[PDB]
Amino acid sequence: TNPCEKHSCIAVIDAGSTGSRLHIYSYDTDDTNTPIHIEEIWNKKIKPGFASIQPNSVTIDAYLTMLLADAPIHNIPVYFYATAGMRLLPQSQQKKYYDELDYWFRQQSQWQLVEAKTITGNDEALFDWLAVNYKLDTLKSVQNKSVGVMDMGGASVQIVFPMPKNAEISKHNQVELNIYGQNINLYVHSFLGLGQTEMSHQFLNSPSCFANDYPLPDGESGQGNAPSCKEEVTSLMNSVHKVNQQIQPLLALNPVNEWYSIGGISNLASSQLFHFENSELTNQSLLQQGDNQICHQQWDILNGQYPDDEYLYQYCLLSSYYYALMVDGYGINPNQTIHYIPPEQNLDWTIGVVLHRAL
Amino acid sequence: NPCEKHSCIAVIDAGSTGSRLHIYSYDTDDTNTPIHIEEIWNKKIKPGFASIQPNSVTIDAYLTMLLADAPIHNIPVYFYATAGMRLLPQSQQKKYYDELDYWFRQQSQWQLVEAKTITGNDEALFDWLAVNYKLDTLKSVQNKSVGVMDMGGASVQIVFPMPKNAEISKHNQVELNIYGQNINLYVHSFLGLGQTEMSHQFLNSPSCFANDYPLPDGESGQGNAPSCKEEVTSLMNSVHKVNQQIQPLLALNPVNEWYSIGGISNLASSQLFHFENSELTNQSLLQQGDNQICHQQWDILNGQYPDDEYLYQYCLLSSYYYALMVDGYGINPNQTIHYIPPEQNLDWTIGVVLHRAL
Ligand SMILES: [Cl-]
Ligand SMILES: [Cl-]
Ligand SMILES: [Cl-]
Ligand SMILES: [Mg+2]
Ligand SMILES: [Mg+2]
Repeated sequence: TNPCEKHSCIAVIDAGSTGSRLHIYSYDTDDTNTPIHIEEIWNKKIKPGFASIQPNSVTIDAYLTMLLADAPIHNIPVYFYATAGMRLLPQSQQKKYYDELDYWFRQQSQWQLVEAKTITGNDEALFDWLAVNYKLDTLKSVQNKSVGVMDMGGASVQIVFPMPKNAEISKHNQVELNIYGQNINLYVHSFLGLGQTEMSHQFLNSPSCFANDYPLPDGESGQGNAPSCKEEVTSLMNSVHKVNQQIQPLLALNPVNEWYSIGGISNLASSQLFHFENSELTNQSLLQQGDNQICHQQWDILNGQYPDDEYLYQYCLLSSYYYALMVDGYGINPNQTIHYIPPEQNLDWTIGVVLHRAL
Repeated sequence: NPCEKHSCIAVIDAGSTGSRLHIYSYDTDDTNTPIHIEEIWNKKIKPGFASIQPNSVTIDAYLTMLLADAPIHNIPVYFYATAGMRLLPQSQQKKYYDELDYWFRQQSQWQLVEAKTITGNDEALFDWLAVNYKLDTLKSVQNKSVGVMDMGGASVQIVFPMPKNAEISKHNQVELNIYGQNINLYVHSFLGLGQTEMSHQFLNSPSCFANDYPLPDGESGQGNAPSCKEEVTSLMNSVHKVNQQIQPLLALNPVNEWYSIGGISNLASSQLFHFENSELTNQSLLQQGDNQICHQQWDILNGQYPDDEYLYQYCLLSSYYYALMVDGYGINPNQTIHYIPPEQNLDWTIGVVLHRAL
């Protein structure tokens, strides 16, 4: 069966810093031609990030072929939206990637490329909030509670929550959204350089951030201590980026009732070393588990016991960093529940694109 | 044929932004130490080795592009990677080396001696040996202290003479004997403070770009070098504690002449900046970047200078170099800093030719 013969279908590609994810969505539309019944009918993910690969024909051909070739439906519109990995590069370097990608799409006849472009972290934050609230079924009716969303990426992190329009705040950080006949005002912010890969490049020689005896590039040995690593990461959040100064006053005035996180935190929280129930965690418990299970354990033993976790060596650092970002940066209480979407649900911001081309 | 009358060696600098193959001819003095070191071949390729996908196809293409057209084979080769590879865990670096080893064991003209990631402290030692070799200061005991700075894409090094002592970590002190003389150096490298890695923390800072430059988040540049420098100094000092680590040692071991290599040579040599005698001061560098890039209208300035791919970054880079050298290292903003002309192709690889004989 091809659902796309009976329902509208589009393909959306999340071209993230650490990899690209193709989704094919089928949907119907209600009275205003707004999508409903959105279903993912195909998903494929590849590594590494599109902005990391050499921008020549042969490399981009291998990459796009790997991403698209085995898709069961090809004669549909395609949106290719890159996020913070491409935002790291100047517009001149990005142009080479889009020229090669445009050329590739023109060498074949099935996929109809609608747009290929780098979106801003503010657009990425709006799509993050739309994607999670569509899954929560909170978009069709006016809500009593405030839902905030966090997306933990490899190069940037987003935070987005309801906030009335404020003339003192940049226009770029505020979005007025009309969807399903309701009007929604959002604060959006993205912090470029505070994603997990970029942040980690500032702490690779910090012994407190690695399991005991992990080999640091300077020849010293890891000596893990999550509260100590967390204080180091907080200097990058607040002394450098001023996360606390920008976010805490706004959340004080516009409290969030439920927090949902997507991105890398879902993967860490779901791993064998951590234990959380009901797809929810607290920062207090995340930091204590990371400290006890990873930071204070012997690297050779951990490495041999978890040979499939390719991110294991960063788990002490990540536990520390997520705490630094959420508690010290955003001002979230260490005991506050944070929901995370299970990784097997393949939920990224791309559902937001399905919804908001129509609004 | 230069190698029929001289010893010859190939050294590859596999840096964060690309790899540079050098082939050197040399003679040796009475202790078999190199002298008369002459570059007889140079080839540079981009991007950095640690940035490419680690499969046998991609690595063969990369090594082929680097080595194929070399005029001389049948010589020892050192493949030394620096901070780009230091960004990767050993398990991922192992994939690169395993493939690279395969490639060399296959062919019969290059003689691979070693392929490894060198520490930042070793890179700093080689930085110091290469510059002093070129200055002709190694033959005899110097009356003066020469310090060297290497400004890379992912790490920066600093290295200067310091007498042996019980106080400082042995990990950052190096002793060598060369041309019959005993030299003791302090060495340090700061990973993540190279220009590429540093810049990823400030791309949405309007103070760090020309007026109306389009920032990735949709806001506009509004350049102000002093402000941009203050932002970069928080990463130098509040995060890395550069000042606390470096300034007490330089106070105790003052440097008479500073030489710099790496990205600063390319910036200072560009058409936007004006320096005489291949030397700059930090205050002049900051003033020039502020006037000639930070406070300019981006589209107009880009149209005036079409030939410079790095132009958009010059407000940030002038601010960053001042933050690192003045706020981090404690160098006086009016102190002369020599930079080696880029055309000279001086990286730390001459240090390897010298050090492997000691
Ligand atoms: Cl290092
Ligand atoms: Cl590649
Ligand atoms: Cl952004
Ligand atoms: Mg993402
Ligand atoms: Mg270098």
